[PDB]
Amino acid sequence: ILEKIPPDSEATLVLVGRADFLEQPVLGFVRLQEAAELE
Amino acid sequence: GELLHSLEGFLDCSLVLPPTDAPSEQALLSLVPVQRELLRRRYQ
Amino acid sequence: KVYVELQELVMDEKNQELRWMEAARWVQLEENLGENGAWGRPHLSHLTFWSLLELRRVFTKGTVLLDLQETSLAGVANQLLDRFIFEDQIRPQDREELLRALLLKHSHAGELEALGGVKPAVLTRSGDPSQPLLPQHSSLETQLFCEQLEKIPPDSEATLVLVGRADFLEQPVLGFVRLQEAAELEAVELPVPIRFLFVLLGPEAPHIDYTQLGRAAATLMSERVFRIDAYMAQSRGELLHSLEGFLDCSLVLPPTDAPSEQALLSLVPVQRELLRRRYQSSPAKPDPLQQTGQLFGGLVRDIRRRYPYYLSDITDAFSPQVLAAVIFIYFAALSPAITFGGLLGEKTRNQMGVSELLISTAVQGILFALLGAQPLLVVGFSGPLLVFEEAFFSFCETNGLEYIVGRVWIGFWLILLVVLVVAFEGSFLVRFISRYTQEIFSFLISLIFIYETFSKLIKIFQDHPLQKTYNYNVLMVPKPQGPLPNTALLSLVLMAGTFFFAMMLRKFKNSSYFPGKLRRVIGDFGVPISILIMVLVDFFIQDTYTQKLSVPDGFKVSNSSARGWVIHPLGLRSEFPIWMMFASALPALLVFILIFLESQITTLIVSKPERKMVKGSGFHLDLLLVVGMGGVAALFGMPWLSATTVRSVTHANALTVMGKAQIQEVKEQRISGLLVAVLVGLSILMEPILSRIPLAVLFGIFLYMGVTSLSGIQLFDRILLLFKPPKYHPDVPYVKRVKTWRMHLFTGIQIICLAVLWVVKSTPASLALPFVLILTVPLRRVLLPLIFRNVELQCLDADDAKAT
Amino acid sequence: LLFKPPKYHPDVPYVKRVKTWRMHLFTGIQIICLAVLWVVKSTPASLALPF
Amino acid sequence: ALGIKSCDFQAARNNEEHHTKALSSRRLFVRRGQPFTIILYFRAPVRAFLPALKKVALTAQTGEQPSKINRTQATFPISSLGDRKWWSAVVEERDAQSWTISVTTPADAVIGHYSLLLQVSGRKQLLLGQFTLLFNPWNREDAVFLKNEAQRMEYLLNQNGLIYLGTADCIQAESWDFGQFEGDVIDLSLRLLSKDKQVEKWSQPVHVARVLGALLHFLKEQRVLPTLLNKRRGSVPILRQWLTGRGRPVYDGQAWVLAAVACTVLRCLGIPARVVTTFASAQGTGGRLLIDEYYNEEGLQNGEGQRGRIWIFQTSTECWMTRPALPQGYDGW
Ligand SMILES: CCCCCCCC(=O)OC[C@H](COP(=O)(O)O[C@@H]1[C@H](O)[C@H](O)[C@@H](OP(=O)(O)O)[C@H](OP(=O)(O)O)[C@H]1O)OC(=O)CCCCCCC
Ligand SMILES: CCCCCCCC(=O)OC[C@H](COP(=O)(O)O[C@@H]1[C@H](O)[C@H](O)[C@@H](OP(=O)(O)O)[C@H](OP(=O)(O)O)[C@H]1O)OC(=O)CCCCCCC
Ligand SMILES: *[C@@H]1O[C@H](CO)[C@@H](O[C@@H]2O[C@H](CO)[C@@H](O)[C@H](O)[C@H]2NC(C)=O)[C@H](O)[C@H]1NC(C)=O
Ligand SMILES: CC(C)CCC[C@@H](C)[C@H]1CC[C@H]2[C@@H]3CC=C4C[C@@H](O)CC[C@]4(C)[C@H]3CC[C@]12C
Repeated sequence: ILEKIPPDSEATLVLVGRADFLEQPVLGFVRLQEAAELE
Repeated sequence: GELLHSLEGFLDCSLVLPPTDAPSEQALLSLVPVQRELLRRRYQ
Repeated sequence: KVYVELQELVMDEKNQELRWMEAARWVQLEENLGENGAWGRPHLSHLTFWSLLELRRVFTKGTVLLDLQETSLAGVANQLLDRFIFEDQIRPQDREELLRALLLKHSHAGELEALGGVKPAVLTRSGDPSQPLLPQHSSLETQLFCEQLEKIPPDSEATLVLVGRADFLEQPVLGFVRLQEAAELEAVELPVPIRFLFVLLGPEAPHIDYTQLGRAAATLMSERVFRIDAYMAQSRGELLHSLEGFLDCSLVLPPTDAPSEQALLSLVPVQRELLRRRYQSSPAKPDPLQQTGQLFGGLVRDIRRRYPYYLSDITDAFSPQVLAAVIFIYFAALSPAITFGGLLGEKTRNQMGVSELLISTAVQGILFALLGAQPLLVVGFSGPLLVFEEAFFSFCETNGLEYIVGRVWIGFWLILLVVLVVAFEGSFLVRFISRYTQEIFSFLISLIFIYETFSKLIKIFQDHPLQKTYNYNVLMVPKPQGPLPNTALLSLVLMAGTFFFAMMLRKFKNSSYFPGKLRRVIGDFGVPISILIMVLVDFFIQDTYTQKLSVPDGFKVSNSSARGWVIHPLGLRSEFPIWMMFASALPALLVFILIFLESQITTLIVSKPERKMVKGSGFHLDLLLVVGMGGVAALFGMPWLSATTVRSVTHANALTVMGKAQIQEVKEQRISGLLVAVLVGLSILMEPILSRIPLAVLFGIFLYMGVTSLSGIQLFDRILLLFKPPKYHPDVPYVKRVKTWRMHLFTGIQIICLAVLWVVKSTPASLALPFVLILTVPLRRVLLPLIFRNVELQCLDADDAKAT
Repeated sequence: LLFKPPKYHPDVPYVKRVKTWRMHLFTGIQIICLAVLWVVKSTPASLALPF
Repeated sequence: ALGIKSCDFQAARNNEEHHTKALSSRRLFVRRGQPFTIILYFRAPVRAFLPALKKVALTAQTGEQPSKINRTQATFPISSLGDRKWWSAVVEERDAQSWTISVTTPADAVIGHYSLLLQVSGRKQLLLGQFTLLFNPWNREDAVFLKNEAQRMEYLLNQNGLIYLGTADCIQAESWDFGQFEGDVIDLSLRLLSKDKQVEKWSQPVHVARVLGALLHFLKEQRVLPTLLNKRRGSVPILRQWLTGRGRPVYDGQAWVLAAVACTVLRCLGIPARVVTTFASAQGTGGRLLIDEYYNEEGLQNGEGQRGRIWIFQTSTECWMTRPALPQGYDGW
């Protein structure tokens, strides 16, 4: 996994969930100003 | 809007294989010649 | 099955009249119609995402006319527009324009060439087809399949899909019509009744290709499950349900910058499961060194591997590069044939001379090129073969036994040995000759070739030394008995000039000058041009003597008093011993070992995967042919021949084209070797041509061959990387993962092996060379691992130059 | 550069900013001057070379 | 046996130590005259440390033609004998597979984009990474040194400024976003400075300030248009529009923003700066100490105005450095 990842690679985290109290599905797309190692 | 334009361009180059009773290997390998041309200009 | 027709509303080019022209037809597989007027190839239907979106949206609010009581296109159009207006799909003022559109002449492929072609159009309010305003997209199917009817069952009912554009429309509209009774319409010329009608009309929109919309509708109708549901559908809801199940089991393939067959083949279970789910709710059902343990299995597999490629083996030779390679290899095989010939002749009582070696080199080369699995090998006489023959003549002259007859029995045992080894796939052991042994053998043989080339110049300098005083009247027949002025110096000049011209033309082949066509042409013809230039150079100096090529007078025996073109196995002058009729086995064993090792290692070196050989090499077939022709030629006092390394490597190099430094492909064909053998045989006939070619020119050619044979040798590179500071070392697996001193120690061990082999060669026991070479196979596997690690040996000794 | 296909001509100011045929014409006029000077050298009036 | 695997420039911690955290946590931004720490990772364990230390050297280059005469190229070894006041490097901590190296730069180094290169005896030059060098108000030997930490914060680290507008008796403070630590402001400022060909003088804050002030005044004269049009979002959009031509232009009724743009550029490069407003400024005199105002008999002014007028206010950029080329006592603002 780590061997197959090119060194100058950045991550995309796709979060998927089901919430019955939402009226409609919502999409949130975020591009960070710089790459971050979220804790 | 630019993200939407990219997504519509992505859908413009997406190929749909309908349920076809041919054997799976030939049905899938028939997409190679078609994906190739449908991606001739996308990656130029 | 079913037949489906798709027609687009188009304009003709001659009268500018809009009309209906069929665009594609479906009998399970889709056929498309090109602009020329012929039908493209039959292919599985692939749909675009936007077409299926458009079809779903227009079908959700569509107009269904189920079990409709009519049998005419005009009246079906009438009722369809009536239900369109009733459902408010179109305004009632549009009924006149759409009925006019639906009932024009429905033209077909039979009248495309009669007219001036078809162009896309939009029906406007005035009924005038104007030019579409949206950007045009030429058909992907007209660019991939259309660029170059008995299958319909008698009981099948056809489906007609009509797609057209009309600016007079708020939104695209869909009308799906099923007739109660299948009827023939004037729109379809084929004698099949029409059951379902698809009408898709509307105005130019974003993402709506009506050709793709009609393709999607026709593909949906050609689907068995949707067709079965549509035959029994009583409402639009059931058709929408079938379309929903059709889209549920569809496979969308997103774009990717790495199109591969294996990645797409990984989607087989997805396709099978989608087909299973689509048909689950339907009432219907869906319609080269391997030991084969088989006797002569390797030989048969080599036959099935190479002989299918026989047609390309002649057609691929139609290039001037092949002709230049023929000219190169003709001299490269003729001059060693002549030289060694007179040696055996001068050392074997003219019992075996040039005549016998020219004919044997010709016959064996012809039949090996016509029958062998690796035509790029050159069959000729090698140094080990000159030394063994002198070994036999010495033994026979010692023991009174005759020569020609013993060699007749040696070949007879050789045939038995090779049949035995091919029967049990003995040529499988050539899977243990790693790059270690191959490189050692190739480098040693190249060094021997260079040494002999320089030693011939040393000899001619010895024969005609540089003196203050000479005798001006020295006998010239057969050869000059005394030293001659200006001979050695002119020979050195000619050899150096030939080598320099050949290397300069080799550089010019990869150079940057002259049109890329002429340069390459001139580049492949480098060696012939150098030979021609130096031959004309020597020919214009009439006074100075230079040694030329010498060929025999005719196709006779070198000694008419010693033997005839054939040899009695039981004796020519005396009764041959019967023990020699059995003792001939052990020297036959030695000769078989020599020929086997030489030919197999030569095939291994030539057929390396890094040299772009995609046609395969047959070890068993080539060994069988070579040893068999050796044994058969022994029945006529003719020499045994083997696939020599230098000539075969030069043949492979001269048939290899270079890319933009990178090997691209190899001209794998049989014509070059066949023509080389033919010319070697005919060399006796063309004596005037060969009698004006100096030996010094051929010495320069030999030096060129010996130098250029070191190209792919990694051992040569590691020799060089011993005199290059450990910083300029190129980025290769054996450099970047092995310590520099470890690589140098490995190279030094190979140097020790090379020195041992070279010392063995210069000793009277030079027939032990094959055995001492197979003492490197042990080390590469047994010892080596004792002083090295696994990754080190993987990097240093790699099968295809891979980083493990 | 008069014998090299144009796709190889180096990335130099006198190739990029000047048309290939114009550059070859300039090289030709210099070659004409060279030939004239060579002819002048091989004549009894070889001391007129510096003029 | 000294192959390099990777080099960790440790951008987050060094940027925190060098007061460049607001710029990035991934790109190395360091201020000259202050040590920064990198980690060198080896492919194989280093058996003997001292001979390995003898075999390695580091090189720092800036610009397109680095040279030792321009002080744009420097080659220093890794040793405890290095000059800590000059380019130097020393291993503070090590294990078998890594070296923790503290690298210093001279307090008078040329600012800009730099490349750090490793040279291992008998090998070719290896690029370790890129870093950007700035002026250091925190270093006592730097020309832009500031005595006070509060003044350092206010005049270099604060992106939330106030431009004072209005009249002398009615001063209205307008909130201003200097935004000097935006991701492209440093690159834009260095690109603008690159139009000056005296790269050897980029070590001098006076030369850099003069060049950037002249160039920014030229850009203001080129890009500010004659008369929402008055909606402002700080200095950074104005700088982007001036340098690239894209964005909302600034009109002549807000030409006072040149001072704020210059302050932003100077602050991003590491020169302490503030925006100063002078109310009732007599502009256009050429040094003459007289202003002529003409009024008609109704107490009003007829034309468009004289060349020398008393402006209601004028903004100006103040900046902090020493003045080595000037006589004694002119250091400061
Ligand atoms: C003697 C031959 C003709 C003489 C008259 C000369 C007239 C004549 O034949 O044109 C020459 C030609 C002009 O054509 P042009 O240069 O446009 O054509 C390119 C040329 O053939 C390159 O060699 C090709 O690349 P490569 O190398 O194959 O990879 C390249 O192919 P591609 O990859 O771009 O598609 C071609 O496009 O350019 C020269 O070679 C200059 C040396 C000519 C001077 C020769 C004077 C002795
Ligand atoms: C007869 C002469 C002596 C021969 C025996 C010499 C035996 C002997 O001493 O070997 C170890 C020694 C090690 O030298 P080492 O590689 O450490 O030294 C590098 C070498 O000199 C490069 O040529 C230099 O490149 P350049 O000049 O800057 O471009 C490089 O410059 P730089 O990195 O300092 O900047 C040098 O560091 O030499 C070898 O390189 C081994 C193969 C040498 C060749 C082996 C024999 C051909
Ligand atoms: C052809 O072979 C015969 C016999 O094999 C050679 O004749 C012999 O020549 C040698 C050399 O002097 C001597 O042993 C005798 O003179 C001959 N022996 C016999 C038994 O005849 C003859 O020289 C060979 N010819 C050529 C051209 O090589
Ligand atoms: C591998 C091939 C060559 C077979 C091995 C050779 C042995 C087994 C055979 C082959 C031909 C045989 C010979 C054929 C004919 C004769 C003539 C006869 O009056 C005496 C025996 C004798 C002389 C035979 C001896 C044995 C022999 C030499």
